Parts: sequence; C-alpha cells; structure tokens
Amino acid sequence: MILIRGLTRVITFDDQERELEDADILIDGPKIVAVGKDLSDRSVSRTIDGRGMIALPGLINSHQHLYEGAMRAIPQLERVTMASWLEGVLTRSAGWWRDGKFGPDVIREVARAVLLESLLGGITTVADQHLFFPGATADSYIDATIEAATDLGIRFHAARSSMTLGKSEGGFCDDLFVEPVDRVVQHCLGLIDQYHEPEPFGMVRIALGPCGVPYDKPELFEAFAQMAADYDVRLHTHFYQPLDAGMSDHLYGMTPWRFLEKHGWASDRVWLAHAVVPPREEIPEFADAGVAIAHLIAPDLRMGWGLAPIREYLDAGITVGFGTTGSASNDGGNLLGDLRLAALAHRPADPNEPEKWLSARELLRMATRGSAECLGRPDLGVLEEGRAADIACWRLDGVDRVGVHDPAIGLIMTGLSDRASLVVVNGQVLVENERPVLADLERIVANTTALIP
Amino acid sequence: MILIRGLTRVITFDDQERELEDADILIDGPKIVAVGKDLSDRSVSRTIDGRGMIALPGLINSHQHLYEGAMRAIPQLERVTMASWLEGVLTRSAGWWRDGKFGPDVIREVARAVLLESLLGGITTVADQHLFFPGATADSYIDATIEAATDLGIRFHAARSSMTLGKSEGGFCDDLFVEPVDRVVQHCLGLIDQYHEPEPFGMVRIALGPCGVPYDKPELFEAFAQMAADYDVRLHTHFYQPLDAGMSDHLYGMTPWRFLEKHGWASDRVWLAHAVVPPREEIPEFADAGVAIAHLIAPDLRMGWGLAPIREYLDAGITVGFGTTGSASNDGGNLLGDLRLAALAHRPADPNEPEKWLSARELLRMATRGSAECLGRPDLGVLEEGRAADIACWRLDGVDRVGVHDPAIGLIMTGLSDRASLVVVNGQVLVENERPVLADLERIVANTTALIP
Ligand SMILES: CCNc1nc(NC(C)C)nc(SC)n1
Ligand SMILES: [Zn+2]
Ligand SMILES: [Zn+2]
Repeated sequence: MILIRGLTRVITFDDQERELEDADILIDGPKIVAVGKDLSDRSVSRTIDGRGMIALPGLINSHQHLYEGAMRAIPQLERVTMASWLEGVLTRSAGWWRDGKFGPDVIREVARAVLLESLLGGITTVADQHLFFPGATADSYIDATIEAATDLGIRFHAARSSMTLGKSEGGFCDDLFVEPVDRVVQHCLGLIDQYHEPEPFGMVRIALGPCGVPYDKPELFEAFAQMAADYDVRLHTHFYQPLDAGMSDHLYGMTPWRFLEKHGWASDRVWLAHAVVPPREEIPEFADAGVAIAHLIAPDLRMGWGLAPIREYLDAGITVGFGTTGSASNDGGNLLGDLRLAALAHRPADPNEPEKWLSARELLRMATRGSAECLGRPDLGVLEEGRAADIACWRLDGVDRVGVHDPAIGLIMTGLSDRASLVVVNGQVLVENERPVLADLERIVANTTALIP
Repeated sequence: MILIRGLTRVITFDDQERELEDADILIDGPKIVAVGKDLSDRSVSRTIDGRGMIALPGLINSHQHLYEGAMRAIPQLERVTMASWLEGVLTRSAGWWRDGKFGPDVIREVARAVLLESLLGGITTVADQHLFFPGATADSYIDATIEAATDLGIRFHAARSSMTLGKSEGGFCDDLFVEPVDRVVQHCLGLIDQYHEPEPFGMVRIALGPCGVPYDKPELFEAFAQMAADYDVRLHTHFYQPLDAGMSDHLYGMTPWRFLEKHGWASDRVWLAHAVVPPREEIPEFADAGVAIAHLIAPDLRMGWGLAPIREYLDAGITVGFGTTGSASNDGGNLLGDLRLAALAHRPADPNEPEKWLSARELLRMATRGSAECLGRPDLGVLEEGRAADIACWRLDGVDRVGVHDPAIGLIMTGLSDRASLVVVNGQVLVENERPVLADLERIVANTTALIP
C-alpha cells in the first residue's frame, strides 16, 4: 500500500464536491482505499510527502489525435481556415507516408512523446482517435499507439476511426483512406478481442469512432451502434463543427443530429467532440438522449470557430468533458493550460452576466469527472474509496503562486508552468518531483526527434 | 565579456527581422557587441552553451500592478464585472492597510516575488503602475518596488499613479484614496530627482501615470504634460476600457481621446493601456499623434471586455506592445503565456480572414520591441550591436516540444512550461537552468508568503 500524506488541498469531485485540507490519500493496488485526515500508515509500504501540493483526480483527455504530434508549429498551417488546414495535414501525412517516413514505427514514437508529455501535464487517461489509415488496409497504427501507452503506464482509450464515405460517391473523403464498412467493423472486432479490458480499472479500452457525419456511411454508424450494444463499448465522433450542418443536409437533407439519431447514435453510449454550433432547439434532445460532449477550446479558437455553448449544455444537465485535440491544431497536449483558455475566452460572450462564466471548479470537473463520464468510466475522475488510484498533484509553493488565496482557482489562473509534481496511474507512481519515474525522457526525446519528418 | 555560443535559433527583431541558426551573442558590460555565427572569444571571460535554446530580446511587460500579487485567486473576485471587481480590490487593500498588514514593507516583498516570477518567465523589464497611497502623506510604496527591482537586478519603470477625482465630484472612488493634485505632482518631482536614470542602459526610470480619465482631474493631466516636457520622462494611463466613454461624456462631454488631446496627452511621450473599445474614427488620430498602445489580452478577457482592435492599430502604424496587468486581474505575471491567449482569442473575430489573425512573430515582437517602444527605450527589445544585453532563452529539446517545426511559433503554441532557461539583464546573468543565480528562490517565497494578508 501507498500513502500520500498531508496534501495541502484535495479536490475529490465526489457527489458532495468535498474538498479537504491537510489530508491524505491511501492506495492499495489500482484502487483508492481512503481519502481523509490522519489516515493510518498501517500496512503502508511507502509514504509520499504531499505537503505543499494540491491533488486532483488524474486529468482525462477525452479527445486526441496522437499522430499529429509530428505536425506542430508548421508555419504554413499557423493561420489557416479549416479547409486549408485539413488540406494541408492530409497532404503532408500522405506524402510522408508514401515516402516511407510515416509508418506505424514512427507513429509509435510520436505517440510515446505526446503521451509522456500528457503524464507530465497531469493527464492520467487519454482517448486517441487515430485518423490516418492510408491504403485500403489500416496498418498496425492503433497497435502502435496502444504499445506506446502500455510501455508508459498511461490509461488509454483507442477510438478506431475511419472514412468510409469516399468522394467517389458523394463523399468528401479521398479514396486513399476509404475502407469498406465490413473491413472497418472487422478490424474493430479484432481490436476488441486482442486489446479490450472491460473489467473495472482496465488499462486499455476500445471505442468506435467514425470521423463524422460528413465522412462516414449511415451503415457504419448503425454497424457501430450494434457493436456498442454487443460489447458494451462506447461511440465517439466529431459533432457540429462549422459547415457540418451544410454537408449533412446536402447528403441526407437533415441535421447532423437528426442523422445520428436516425442511425442509432442518440444514446447514453455516445460522446461527441466540439459541438460548436448546434441548433439551440436540438440541445434539449441531447439532454434526453443522454449523450456526452467534449469541449475543445483550443482547436475551436485556433480554427476561428468560436465558443461552444457550454453553459447551455450544463444548464440542460448534459455531461461535459474536456480535450485538447491533436497537436496539429493546438499545438500542445497541455490539458491544464487549455482550461485557462476556456476560463477566459468564454467571458466576453456574456459581458454583463458573470454568473454564466465557467468557473475554475467547473472546468476542473470537466477535465476529470466530466471526461471520465464521456468515456464511460465510473471508476475514474473522482478521489474516493473504490475508484482508481489515478491521481495528479501540483506544487503550490512556487514563487509564481505566492499570494494565491484559492488553490483550485490558482491552478487555472496563475503559474509559469503546468508541470505536475506527482502523477499516479492505476496505483503506479509515474511522475514524482516533476520527473518521470520509469520513462527515459532524454532517450525518448532523441529517438522521437530523429523520426519526425 | 560573455559569449553565448551555438544558440539553435536567435530572433533579433532588428530592422530586417533577421533570425539566425546555430549562432552566438557576444556581451560586453551592459551592451550587446555582436550577434552572428562563430563569434570570436578573443576577450571573453565566460562562455555559455546555447545549444538547444532559442534566444529573444528580454520580454518587456509594459503594464503591471505589482501589489496585486497579494490578491490572486480570490474566490469572491473570480467571476465579477469591473464595478464589483474594483470595489473588491480597493476595499481589501484599504482594509488590510488600516490593519497594518499592507504597508510598504509588505508591498516590497510582494513586488520581489512577482518581479522574480517575471525574470523566471523571461521578462527583463517591467513597468509598474502603483496607485495605492492611502493616508495623509504619500508613503514609500514606489521606493519599495524600486528597492525590490534593484535587489533582483531587473530593469524597472515606475509610473507613479493616483486617483485625484473624488466620488464627491464624479469619481468612481472613495476619498480614502484621493490625493490633492499638488501632493501627487510634488511626489513625482522627488521621485524623478531621486531615482530616474535617463542615460542609455538606465536601470530605473520614472513615468507619470494617472489611473485614467474617469479617475483623475484634468489638472493632473496638464501638470504631467508639463513635467514630462521639462524632465523628459514618459506619460502612461488606462485607455478606452468599456464604460470610460460614458463616464468621460458625463463629466466632460467629450471622448476619452478628445480629453487627452485637450490636456496635452496626444503626443509621442504617451503609452496607453488596454485600448479595448475606441471609436474607429479615432484610430488614425492615435497614429498621427504617435501614442503607443499596450495590449493586455488577459484582463480584457477576464473582465468580459473582448478583443482590442490590434490588427487595426498595426495597419495604422501605431506602436503596439504587450503586458499582463496586475495579478488581481490575470492572475499571473506570465507574459509569454498570455501571448498564446492573444494568438488564439483574436481568431474568432475574423473567422474567414486568417491573414488578420496575429502571428506568433507579431506577438513576440509586441512583447519585446513593441513594449520597448511603449516605454521609450531604443536601447531595448532588439538583439543587435549597441543595444542592451537583455536576453531571454528557452530550451527547445524538452519532450513537450518534439515535433515543433518552427521554434518561434513553438514557443507560443506548445509546451507545459513557460519557464525561461537563461536570462540576462544589463549584461548580468540572473537566471540559468531555470533558476535564479543570485536570488534565494526558496527564501523569497518563504518570506513573502508570511506577509500575504
Ligand atoms: C481603474 C482603471 N482600471 C484598472 N485598474 C486595475 N488596477 C488597479 C486598481 C491597481 N486593473 C485593471 S484590469 C482591467 N483595470
Ligand atoms: Zn478531432
Ligand atoms: Zn492597469
């Protein structure tokens, strides 16, 4: 057993939103045994000094595109609209791939670096949607990301993505990535068989994640809806990015939401990325259907899209989580830093109603318990007995946080650095004193850097 | 002489906007002697390995309120509009002061902490606007901020501020804070005589800084205009925050800009904080007059105000710099971090015209050369022969920056940490390996933390 003792502040996000001062967290295997003051060092084989730190549930990034880690800070993609952006990324990724510079071995190391950064930013679980499946046959890309993740000890959800609707038939997808529906379903069934850990505290899970309504066939969506029921896995896709509604009506003469509902996706098995520009009247329907929504402030701003109606979703009682998206439109994997961005960026939408502005604690919940709920993990996102020992702590005693009166608010509103001090995943200490415990950071940096096209 | 050798990237912001790869910077006393490849270590007594780093001119924070470092992350002030916020801050500071908890010895230590955070964030010059002068005499608050800055060795401008317009005659402010115009003027004269260093590479300078049109008498503005001419110092005030136009119209029946014009402030001696919501017709007048503008993205968002028309100012040829404002409305002193706020936040205002969005290089220019010009410092903000050896360097070889294709864009668009690696002010190495070389980090944190009310 491991005991973290004398944490300055502990934010549980439990059902009464308890917070604790000068308290302890007790851990046994993958699970939290207790959260409270002066816990006994009974069977404890190690005590970690928590003084001067704030502890949260591990952060959960409910929307990544790991492979985009190779595409950061490209000058020609710095200031572009979505059309130019999408064009530029696919062009580069397919070009590199054709030249043998972008194989699963390269994606493995790119995933390794972005996931390591994730751990260092206090992120204990990542859901990746790998979108790059060149040739009719999707290579071992997903296996590569899963291998990086398991080597690191980070909890990992792989949402198998696709582009089953080629332009060669009214679609918008290049036929280089367009697989037959049945081939996609079959790859997924195999992934689940090899990789899925459905038990509580499972470290690798599979989700089914079409690229989106404008890019995939209704048959894929229905095929997935059926699988989700069969195997109790979750459904994930992009939702109401700008221009989507136009494309959906053009192919199906209905809204993206009407479509999803028509094809079995209006269910509590689903979590949806962005949800930037939904029709207001559809929002209560998301509520009743029980879908979850992942807020991605960085990409939404970066593409010039604007502010998703997050207050509205919360008002409706819709589950809201948080994510960074891939590093080709972020361009970092810093989930904590993005929370500050959401905290501030939303305010000018309601100049005279501060009560509607998202609070630090609401955002911190999104990034932990909210995301947990998006991924269908009731074993994550909350510091309480019986939940997973997935814990992220930050120091409060740096010169850049002097004068802070509320540590949770300080975490978002102050600081030169979002580096986590102590990070535990599945009861395993992976970061301590802001340094990787098991990973060879310098070796990973050199190996991955050598492989960037 | 000091040689920084083999910097991976050097951004000069010189007149040709030169950048260099695998290049050196040579320093002799307070000034830069050379910038280029393979510089001679002829008369060098210390060589510093710059490999894996990007070097910029030191960042210049053109707008701070250092004493607000004591008021960070206050829950009652988390989501409030300007009116409530300003009452909350004035109230607290008056209260603390009345209770003997907020005198100059306290402000000295708050300033030391925020100024050290500044150095650790790559900021090499700070302009502070201190307006808190309760009582029947002008206490030694400014003296205290200067003492902190001189101890640390950070370059410092003090804009002596005030609130001379009492609520009894239109001012939105209690007469506890109101000083006679003549007291402010007399104090400023003594500050200039005592502290001002007008020579090139001067380390302390005085500016004259009324809180703003809604808060000070026209006579103070005119007095300062004369004093700035007579003593060749600069003028600084808040400018076009929302509601200013209303108050200005009520009191004087003119716009804040016409007021400034009328009372001697339409000149190249002036720099203006925020400038969020000016009438578009006035912008060309700003340009003709030659006033500079400080962009403060974090406060503007935090207060619900929105986006200053920065592209418009740039298009007009107006000098644009950057700052953080005080830590009660930020709530950090992290200038580099706020640049990312600006890079992203401006985009949604022009969804279809990415060419209007501010670029990483434009933003970095604001935080360096642009701020230097606000502060009237031709000796700062540019890495070239004959300018001050004020230099900030960040490491590029961290795992959170793998995949970065352009280091300058990467500096803004990626990273878990904004912590500078190497910082030089006036030829003096102050930060190395992300640590103070002269200041006792832990001691300063301990001492200041004990003084926070
Ligand atoms: C009163 C005019 N404006 C203004 N003042 C401050 N600070 C003082 C009270 C130290 N902060 C801000 S942040 C928008 N605005
Ligand atoms: Zn996505
Ligand atoms: Zn100010």
